[PDB]
Amino acid sequence: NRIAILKYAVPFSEELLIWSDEAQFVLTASGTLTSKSVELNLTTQFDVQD
Amino acid sequence: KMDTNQIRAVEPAPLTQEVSSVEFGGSSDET
Repeated sequence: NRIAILKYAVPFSEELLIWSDEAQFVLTASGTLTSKSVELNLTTQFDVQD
Repeated sequence: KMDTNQIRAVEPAPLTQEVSSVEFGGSSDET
């Protein structure tokens, strides 16, 4: 609901953190990534900057 | 895993092809 551009992404292992100014995301798949099971969740709301 | 679960429930059918053939009778000749 808020058009947030994506600036920083840090891959660990099974999750990819997406960081945009007011909203942060986790990209986790389970098993293979494989598009159908790609998933995203809005975890935190803290502020990052350019 | 909503996308993976639902796509597994799609299950389209293969429907292999099937064809038949023509027939001719012939005639019997008199005189």
